[PDB]
Amino acid sequence: MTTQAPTFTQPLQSVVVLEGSTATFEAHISGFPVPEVSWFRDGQVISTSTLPGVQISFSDGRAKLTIPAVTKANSGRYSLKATNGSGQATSTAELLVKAETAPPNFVQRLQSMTVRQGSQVRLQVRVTGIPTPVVKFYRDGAEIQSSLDFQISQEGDLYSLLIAEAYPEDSGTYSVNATNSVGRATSTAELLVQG
Repeated sequence: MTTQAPTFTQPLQSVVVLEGSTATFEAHISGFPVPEVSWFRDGQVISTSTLPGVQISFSDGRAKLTIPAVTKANSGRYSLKATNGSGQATSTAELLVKAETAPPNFVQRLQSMTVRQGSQVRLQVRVTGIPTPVVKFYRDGAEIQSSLDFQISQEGDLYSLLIAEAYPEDSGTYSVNATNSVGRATSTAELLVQG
């Protein structure tokens, strides 16, 4: 129960949290008298006003800072100052907020099919990915340009290559390629038109 400068028995930890999830900075501080605790983020003092919804507690030498819904703006370098009459102790980490992403995933893949001549062929895929993938069609390896009766259309995550009337020359290997900043996915199918 004698005077002792503040010290960090448990310092802060640099954390990578996904946006939308909760984040928590905690630290165990010892020093008599019980030090005063202040939180900081990039030079600005942290309170309920600076960062809304934040929760700060100090119980039994355990200081904790909790952000319920972390956003991209909540990132930066966080510091923790402990102060009494005998000295000052400061621990610092930083919060890294990565936006939620997802590699391209073919919910519905291309299906190889054999049809008669003059029939209507519909090649269809449902692609998911964050950020929204760049979906490109390919015929025998070459990129397909949206022709008139060889049309490529999109509705949300659904992509369709509609052939009005299929002919034997339309036979080949059709493939769709979806790429974004986190991955690449491909689907491939063979089409055969008989006459």
